[PDB]
Parts: sequence; structure tokens; C-alpha cells
Amino acid sequence: DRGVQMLLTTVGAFAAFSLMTIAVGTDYWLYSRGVCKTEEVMTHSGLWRTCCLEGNFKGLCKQIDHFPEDADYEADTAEYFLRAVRASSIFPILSVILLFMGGLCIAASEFYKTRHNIILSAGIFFVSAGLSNIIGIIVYISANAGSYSYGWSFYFGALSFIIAEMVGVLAVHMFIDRHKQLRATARA
Amino acid sequence: LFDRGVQMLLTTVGAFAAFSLMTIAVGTDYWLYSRGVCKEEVMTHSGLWRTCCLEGNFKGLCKQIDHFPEDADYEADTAEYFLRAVRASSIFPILSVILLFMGGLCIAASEFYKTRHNIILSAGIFFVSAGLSNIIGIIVYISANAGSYSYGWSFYFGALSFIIAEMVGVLAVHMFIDRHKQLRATARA
Amino acid sequence: DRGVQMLLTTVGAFAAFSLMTIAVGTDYWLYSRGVCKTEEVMTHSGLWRTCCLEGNFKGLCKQIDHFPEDADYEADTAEYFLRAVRASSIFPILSVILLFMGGLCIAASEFYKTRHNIILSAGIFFVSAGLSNIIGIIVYISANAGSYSYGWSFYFGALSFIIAEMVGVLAVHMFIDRHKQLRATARA
Amino acid sequence: LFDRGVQMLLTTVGAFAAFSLMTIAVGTDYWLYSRGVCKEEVMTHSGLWRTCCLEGNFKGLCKQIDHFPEDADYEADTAEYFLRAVRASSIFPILSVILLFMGGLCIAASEFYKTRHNIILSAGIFFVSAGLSNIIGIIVYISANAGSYSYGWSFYFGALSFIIAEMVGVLAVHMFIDRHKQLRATARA
Amino acid sequence: QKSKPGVFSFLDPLAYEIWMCIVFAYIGVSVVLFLVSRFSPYEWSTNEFGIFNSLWFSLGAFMQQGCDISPRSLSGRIVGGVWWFFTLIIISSYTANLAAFLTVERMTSALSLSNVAGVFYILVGGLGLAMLVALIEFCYKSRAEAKRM
Amino acid sequence: KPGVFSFLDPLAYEIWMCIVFAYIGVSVVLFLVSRFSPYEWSTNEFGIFNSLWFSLGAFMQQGCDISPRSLSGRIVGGVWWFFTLIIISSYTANLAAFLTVERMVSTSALSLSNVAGVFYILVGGLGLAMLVALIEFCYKSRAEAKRM
Amino acid sequence: KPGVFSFLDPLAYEIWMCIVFAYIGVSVVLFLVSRFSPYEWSTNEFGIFNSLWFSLGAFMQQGCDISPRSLSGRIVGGVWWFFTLIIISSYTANLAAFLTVERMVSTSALSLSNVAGVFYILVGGLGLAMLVALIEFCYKSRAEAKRM
Amino acid sequence: QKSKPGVFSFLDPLAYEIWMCIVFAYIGVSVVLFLVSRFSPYEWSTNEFGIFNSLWFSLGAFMQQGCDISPRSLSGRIVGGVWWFFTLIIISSYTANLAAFLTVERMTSALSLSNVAGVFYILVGGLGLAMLVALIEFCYKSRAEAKRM
Repeated sequence: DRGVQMLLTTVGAFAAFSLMTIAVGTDYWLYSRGVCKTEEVMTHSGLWRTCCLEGNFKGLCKQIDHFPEDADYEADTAEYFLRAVRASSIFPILSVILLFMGGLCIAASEFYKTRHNIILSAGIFFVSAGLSNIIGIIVYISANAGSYSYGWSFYFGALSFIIAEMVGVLAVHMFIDRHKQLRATARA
Repeated sequence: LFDRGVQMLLTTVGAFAAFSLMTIAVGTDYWLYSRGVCKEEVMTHSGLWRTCCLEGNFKGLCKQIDHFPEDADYEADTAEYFLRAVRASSIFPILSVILLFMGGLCIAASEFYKTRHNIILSAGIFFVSAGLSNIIGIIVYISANAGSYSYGWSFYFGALSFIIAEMVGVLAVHMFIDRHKQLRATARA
Repeated sequence: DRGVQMLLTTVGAFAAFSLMTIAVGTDYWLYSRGVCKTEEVMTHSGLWRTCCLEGNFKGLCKQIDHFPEDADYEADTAEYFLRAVRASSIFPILSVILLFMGGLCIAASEFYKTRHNIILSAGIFFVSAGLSNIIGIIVYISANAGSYSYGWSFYFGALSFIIAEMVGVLAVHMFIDRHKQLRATARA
Repeated sequence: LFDRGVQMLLTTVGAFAAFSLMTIAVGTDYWLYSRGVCKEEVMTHSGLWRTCCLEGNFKGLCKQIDHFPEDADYEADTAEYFLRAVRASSIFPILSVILLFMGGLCIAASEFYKTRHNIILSAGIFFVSAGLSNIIGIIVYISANAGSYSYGWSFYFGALSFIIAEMVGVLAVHMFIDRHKQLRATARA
Repeated sequence: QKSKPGVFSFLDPLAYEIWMCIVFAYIGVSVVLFLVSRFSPYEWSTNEFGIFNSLWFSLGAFMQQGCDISPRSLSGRIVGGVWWFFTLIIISSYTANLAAFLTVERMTSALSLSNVAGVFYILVGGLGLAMLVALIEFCYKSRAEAKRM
Repeated sequence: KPGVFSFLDPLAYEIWMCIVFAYIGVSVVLFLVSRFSPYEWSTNEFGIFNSLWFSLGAFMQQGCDISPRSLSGRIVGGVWWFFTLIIISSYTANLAAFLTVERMVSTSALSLSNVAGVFYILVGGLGLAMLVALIEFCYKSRAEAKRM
Repeated sequence: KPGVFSFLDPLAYEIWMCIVFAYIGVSVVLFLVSRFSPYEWSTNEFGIFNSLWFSLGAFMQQGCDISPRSLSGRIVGGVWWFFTLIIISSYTANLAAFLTVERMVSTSALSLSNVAGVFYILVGGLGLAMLVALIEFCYKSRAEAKRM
Repeated sequence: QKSKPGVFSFLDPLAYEIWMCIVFAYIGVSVVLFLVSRFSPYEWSTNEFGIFNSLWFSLGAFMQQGCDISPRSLSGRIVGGVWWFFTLIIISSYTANLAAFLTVERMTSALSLSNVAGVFYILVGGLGLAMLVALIEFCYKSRAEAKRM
């Protein structure tokens, strides 16, 4: 049913957008040890700040410094470029923006039924959001590399990518069905 | 492979042979020929529950297998404990025996009320699931063993049961195909 | 043309048979330092006898002992079986016999034109002769394993296998050609 | 890719550019940027025939490359001597230049007596062979060198010449295909 | 002392992050291939690259098991080529790291059944899941046919 | 003095036996999930003979003429592909470890004695195939005479 | 800190450059010997675009939709297959040597930092493919809209 | 001291006897496959396994490059299966021995062009040979065609 497809597409788009927005903003990206006030204590860290867990300074969040200029070392330019990419979180934010644009396209598609290219634009935006999510995950893990566990905030982004890809698949199906019906009418 | 009466007899005798082989395998203490104590390390032949001494000073003395030994077992992860429990219970070989028995029951009940074609399909499905469970049981048993040795005839009796069950299971589904082919043939004409 | 096919098949069968028979009986299978009748000097070794080269006892051949029972050792029975296979040279001789049988079948096929199974039998014999040549080569090299170079006798058998395989291809091609001609007659 | 007049101009300019780039690559001493003695050790830029000084005490002093050095060369097997002989002569770059020139001349002569379609095909094989010769020359040069460094613009001038020569070789056969397509199309009418 | 290898120890050569990213890349490649293969109405379907078929193609490409179908468009071929390069690199890295692990011991005999009992378990589980899915399909088709009649 | 069948050294005997059993099980399951349903009658060329061929081709990582198209058949194929990939990579890695460790123990190339077993198996398979083809031809020829 | 493109480490940069040139030359020669002869007109779908696809698939050792049928095209394919087999085996063996020698130097698993570059290349290729598909769609739509 | 590797040093991991027997095994398998595929008149062809196609299939099987055709009879499939097992074992052995060579030095850096220059030479020689064969075929057809007219 095309109505069921519409409902599933919009519900999944909103769910993926909400999950990924929570993932970007929240702080349960990674459980790791370290001082939360700049002693070794378990902490939970996100994309911007890390806060103490089960410690004397529990609850005190501290901004994450992505440029370790204590030794004033640069090494190669690739490391600096990766540091700049990770610090801005440009790819998770771009995934959020593209998911929002896909949702906007889906919402605006009902206003103009004749223009089928809006559904295609929504599908392209969703798939690009998934690709940006993949790039962001890769960049985040690579930056972390240079005992630990991943929290629900990180797994929220992982599940958000899957939902966005599934919604993009459904959106392209709607674009395919709309053009097939248009061709079917012309033959009749 | 041809006709229907000869296929039925071959499938029935194959199912019974597989059932007998697995019944012997699950109930015979000849699964592994390894050095061990059956009460100093000595040549013993082991099985699923008891191991008896071989060419020893007290031959033919069987003792239960220490599946959960005491005296500083050192413990292990939950996966190892689960594997040990599965091996001790022998759940997969026993489930294989059960599935062979119910497949044979379905085959026997197929003659009565021959209009029910789903009974033979059920027998084939049960035989295939029994073969899969036999694979799981053999894997679990060998993995627990590796936690100079040679395997006895009962272990190879169990090995033949899996082959026969899948062979018999193949034949049963062929009957289901041929029976439905006949239905399509008589429906068109 | 069928006549050219027959001529090529006969010429190749005779060439392969003669080359392989020369290989079996000659002594230039392998160049290796060794001893004649009992100093390590360069020798050329065949399949039954090893003869010294450019030494004090030059020109003298000595029979090869394929059972080194000096220390009275057997180890595994697989080694004994391999040595027995090497000592008897069962596979090179079998290749010779199969090549001879294929040649005889080819010669007798001209007597009975209707009986096309003789051509197929000749092709099967040639293919089996090539396979036996391969087994013999493998066994010979493996037995040698348990500085050296290979002589023209060994490479005579190697090229005999290639020709016999080529002749076997032509023999089968002739068999199908005759059967296709028979089917054409039935259609007409 | 479209029409014939634009195709002719594109093929001609590509062939001429490839020929110019390969001539520059052969005749310029900027192939490898490695430290070496161009007369102590100093930074030098080398080519196919002569290695020359850079930023040294006597800048611009250009000296011939020692392809078969004296003073206990230690010799080698036949393969290494053969490779050194090829590297010294640089025949494969020269063969590439010759084949590029032959292909360009064939392309130029294709306009004269346009009924001769095989001229464009001849140019196609000439350009493809010139690209293959460029590949062989590059491989031989690198293997001879390897037996910190960086490659100069003339080495990458020659690399572009091979790459261009293959599309120009690709275009020529497309023209040969289209010319035979035209013959078939008018033959039907 | 050397520990008894885990049931799922065949995943040891690669980190869990690599496996997770492999799954994500597989899903993304399948979706992109499906979209670039079938979105355009001017290509309608000339190819057979549905979402299920795209997933099958990507799975076959990763396991180096050939393909029943091959992309024919420029974009689909770009997708296939980058996925093939990725698969080559990843499989080679897995093999190389497994060889390194089996060569050097940190704190050589034949691989035992305990080293691959995991992959055997996933195989048997997949067989059972496939059988269950086929049985569900048969049961659904049987009930619907009687409903129609 | 390597054994004739020393190319099976990297994996244990139980692994090879379980490989044969798993191949048989996968082939049987593929046959069932391909042909058991009369509602699909068929649209796939996956018989018991063809299922074994597909499974063998997948284990050897060689080109397959056909692939399963249904969901269950594709699940079987996917799990078999994962199993095959892991097993082949494990064999190659363990062989590399064996050779590297032997190389560092206080000539270099592998000799024919290390693969003589695989050569013997190949030639035996060729002979068996020839025998099967000859038997099939003879049986058909006898049938042709009977019909005529 | 492994480099982003550290997966190319087992082979020298000259080897990669020569691999690119060899691929180009093999594809061009394939298109040559497949389509140059009007007497074969075609009976084979080996154009310039398809020859590049076949060469790429052969190098990646992945399933090929088509294979050359002529003697010269098959010679090209066979020599490319031999080259690809040797190159891929060399890559795997050198990577294994790198990892083993690093292991035996006085965590263990490969990290995402070791293979970040191949992931970046894959996502960039997906983006490029999408961009190309969108360009083609826009061109076709604008051409058809003006035509109608 | 470590000497410069030979041009054809990529054949080092396997002994020359192994390569010789590989060539003979390839020829024998091709011939046997052709024979079992086309000898029987009762199979007439249904399959495309001529001698040229059988050689192509065997070569593609050895190089792990798939196949455009597959044997369908029991005997042809037996031949294909044993050839596949042989190919898998041989390629794995080559890779393993090359890794062992590169790991342990007897009397690690990136592989240089000199290590694989021989395979490049063979590739270019094969390209030239194929080009020559194609040109010879075209020239022969050009002269033969004018003879008819």
C-alpha cells in the first residue's frame, strides 16, 4: 500500500533524525578512564565533553581538547586534518542536516503531488546522510585510536544510519512507483 | 529414483538403519580411545557417559565421566560452562534420536490416510533437522574432547547416521515432489 | 580434411610412442654427482642405471638400488609403496603400453570403417597414456626428492605426454566427426 | 565520440601532444631527483643519459651517466647485463618515439587517398605499440634505477605521453570502425 | 600460558570496529547500488538490480563468490569497482593478520575444531533459519490457497 | 620427508570431516528449501545434484553457473559463503605460519613432495570421471540397441 | 599512528603506478583486438568501456558477466589473469610479512586506523557514482523536456 | 649480503618441478574435460566444451577468475571439482610460501618493481603476441576475401 509506505517512510525518517540528533548532542559515546577535571577514574565521553562516572568529581563535564599542543608537535599534516575534521564533527552534523532536509522533502512532497522529483531528492538526501554517518563513525573511531566501551549514544548513531538507509530504499520505491503509474496512464 | 513401492521400502529401511545406528552410538561407550584413568593413566575407550579400562590390570571397569570436576576446576567463562553443560546433557544427540524416531513415525503413518501429503514432507523436514542436530552434537563432543586419541566404531556409527538421515531425508522430499507432480498431472487432464 | 587428420594422428601417435619408449630405456633422465660401481663425480642417471661422467671410471653404468636398506629402516608403509612404484616404473611402462594400444586401435580403424568405437578407444588410450606419463613423472620426481639437472630423456617423456594429449584430442575430434556424418546421412 | 571532423582534429592534436611530451621526456635530464656524486655526495637531478648537479658548489655541471662502471663492476649474470644494455640505450623510449611518429605520419597521410581505410588502422596499432613501448621503457628505467628519491616532471611528461597515446590509439580504431560501418550502411542501400 | 581459544575466535584477526564498519559499508553499498541502478525512469527495468538483488550482489562480492548479475551503467560500475577494491583489501588484511597471529605467540600445530566451531555454529544456525523461513512461506501459501478457494 | 597428503596438515582431521559433513548438510538443506514447495513449481534449477554442485563450487570459491534466488536459498548460500571464506583463509594463514616457523628453525621453495597428494587426487579424479563417462556411454548404447 | 593510506604499504608506489598503466594498456589492447576487425562484425560486446570493466573485474578477481571468445582476446585475458594472480598474492604475502615481523618485535588485531583509507575511498566512490547518476538523470530529463 | 632479486623472481615460492607439473596437469585436465564433454554422440552439442573452450575453462579455474561456462554432466563436474581442489591447494601454497620467504631472510620493506618486473614483461609480451595474432588474422581474411571475389 502506498499509504503504508508513506507512513513508514515518514516515521522512519523522523525516528532516524531524532536518534542521530540525540547521538550528536548526548555524551554516552564512549566509556573510558581518565581525569575529568583539567587521578584515573572511569568516565563517559561524547563528541564535545567528557564527565566523571563513579568518582569524587562525579558529574563535572570537561570540554574535549582535540589539539594536544602540550608538546607543540605536529607530525604529519594528515593527523592535523583528521583532528580538524573530528573536532568540528562536520560529518555527524552533516548527517543531521541531510536527514532534516530529507524529512523536509518528504513533508513537502504531499503539497505537490505532480512533482515526483521531491521524493527522489528525499531519497538522495537520506542516502547521503547515511554516508555522512559512516564517515563520521570512521573518523570518530580513528581519532579515538590515536579498556574502553561504546555507550548508547554511539549505538544511537549506528541504528540511525540503518534506519536512514532503509527509509532511503523506501523513498526510491515511491519514486519508482510514481513514474510507473505515470507511464501506465499514458499507455491507457 | 524410480517407481514408488521400491522407493518406500528403501526409505523405510534407511530410516530404520539410521535410527539403529544412532541408538547404538548414543548408548555405547566406544567414542574415543585415549589415555586416562577409569577409577595411573592407561589405555581406555571412552563414550558419552562412562569410560572402561582397556588392557589394564582391572579391565572392563567403567566410571562416569567427570563433566564438572571438583578440586580447583579453575572455572571458566560462561561460554565454556554452557558448552560443558550441553556436552554433559548430550542434548543434541538425544534430540537427533528423537527427530529420527518422529520422522520414522511420520513415514509409518503416511500409509494410513494417504491423502495427507504433508506427512512425508514433515518426515523429510524432521530428518534434515535431525542431521543438523547430529552435526551440532558431533561438533560439541569433539570441541569438549579438545579442552594420541582415536575414535571408536560408535562415533563412526553416529557419523553414518547423519549421512543416512540426510540421504533418507532427500528421498522423502522427492516423494513430496512426485506426489504433487501427480496431482498437477491429474488436474490438467 | 579427414585424410590429413588421419595422417597427423598416425604421425603424432608414432612420434609420442617412440619418444616415450626412448625415454624409458635411455639413461639421460637426470644429471647429478654420484658414484659408479662400488669418489663423488658428476653422473648422468636414468631410470634403472646410473653411469659416471668424465671421471676415472667414465662410461660405466651402475644399477640403481631403490630400497636403501643399509640401515634396515622402513618407517611408514607409504614410503615403501612409493619406492616400489618407483622401482617397478609401473606408470611409465603403462604409458608406453597404452600408447601402443592406441596406435594399434588407430591402425585397425582403417580396416573397419563402420566400427567407430575403435577411434574412441584409441582416444581413450592416448588420454590414459598421458595421465600415466604424468603419474610417472610425479613419482619419479618425488622419489628423487627422498645441484641437479634434467636430461633429454626426461624431457623426451615430457614432450611425449604433450603429443599424446594432442593426438588424443584429434582422435576424439575424428570420432565426433564420423558420428556427425552418420547423423547427416540419417537426416538425408 | 561524435561526428568525424572534430574527431580528426582531436586525434591529431592528441597525437602531436603525445609526441611532443615523449620527445621532451627523452631529451630532458629531469627524471630522478636523488642525491649523488655529479663530478662528495650532493643533491642531483638525473635523466636518461646524463646526471647533473643541483644546488652544489659547481651548479649546472652536467656529467654522463655511468651505465657500465669500471673499478670492479663485480659483473653479473646475462639478465642483468641485458637490462643494463637496454637502460643505457633507452631503446624502448626511443622505440616509443619512433612508433608515435609513424602513427602521426599515418594519421596525416590518412587524409590523402581517403579510400585507404587501413592507414587509420595502421596508426591505431602504431599508437598502441608506442604506449606498450612506453610501459616497457618506464619499467626498465625504474628497475635499473633500483639496483630518498623523487621523479621529475619529464618522467611524468613521459607518463602522460603513454596515457595520451592510448586514447589516441582508442580514437583511431573508433574511426576505423565507423569507416567500415559507413561502407556496410551504404552497401545495404 | 596459552588459553583455550574462544568459540567465536575466527573474528580475532580484525577488530570489532572493523567488523561493524564492514556491515555498515555493505548496507550502504547495497543501497547506493540499488538507487543508482533503478531510480532513473529512463533506464526502465533494463537491469535486475532490486534492493534484494543488490544486497545479494554485495554479499557475493564481499565473499568473492562471483555474481549472477553485473552492473552495466557507469555509476553502478563505479560502485561495484570501489566495493571490489574494498573487499580485496579487507580479505587480504584478514588473511595476513590471521597468519601473523598463528605464526607469533604472545603473552605451530594444526588448527583444531575449537578454532572454527564458531563458524560451524553460525552455519548450522543459518541452515535452521533458512529452513524455518521456507516452512513459514509454505504454511502461509497453504492457508491463503484454501482462503481463496 | 613430507607425507603424500601433507597439504592437509594446516587443518586437523576433525575439521576436514566436519567440512565434509557441513557440505552435505548445506547441499541437502539447499535442495529442500529449493524444491519442497509445490507453490514454487520449477523456477529454479536447484535439484539435489545441482545443489551439491553449487555447494562444491562455493567452497572452492570458483565461478557458479547459477545462484539461489529465494530468501531461504540465499540465506543458505550466504552462510555457506561465510563459512567457506573463513575456512579457506584459515587454511592459508595456518600454512603460512607452518612455513614461516619452519623457515626460522635452526631448499626454500616448496618441492613436488609437498603437493604430490593433491596431484594424485587430481589424476584419480580424472580417471574416475573417464570411467563414469564410459559407463554412461555403454549404458546408453545398450539402451539404443534395445530401442532399435 | 598508521597512515590513512597505509594499506598500500606492502607494494611500492612504482608498482601501483605500473599497475594502473598495465590496466590501461590491457584494456586498450582488448578493445583493439576485439573490435578492430570488420570481418568479426559486433558478435562480442567488448567495447572500450566494457574492456575496462572486464580488466577491472579480472584484477579484483570478481565475477565477470562476459569473457573474451577470440584467440587474441583470450590471450590478453590470460596474461592479465596471470599478472593479477601474482600481484594479489604478492600483496597478501608482503602484508603478512609486515604484520608478522611487527608482531615479533619486542592491540594484536587490526584496527580501523589501519584500513581507514580504503573506507574513505569506498565512500568517495559511492558519492562520485551518485553524482554521475544524478548528472545523467538531469541531462536526460532536460533533453526530454525540451524535446516534448 | 642480500643480492638483487632476479627478473623472474616471482616464480621462486614454488619449485620448477611444481610449475612443470602444473602445466602438464592443466593440459591433461583440459583434454579430459573436452573428451568427457563431447565424445558421447548421445549428448549431441548441448554443451560448449570444445578443446579451446575447455582450455579456457581450465585456465580460468586455475587463475581463480570464474568461468563463462560450467560442466553439467557428472564426469565433467568431477573433473571440474578435482581441478578446483587442486587449484585452491596450489594457490594457497604459493601465497603461504611467498609470505614465509618475505618474513624470514636466509643467506621488511615494500615490494619493489624489480620483484615483479618479470610479470610485467610477460604481460607486455602477451599483449604484443595477441596483437600480432589479431593482425595476422585480419591480413589473412583480407587476402582470402578478395580471392572469392
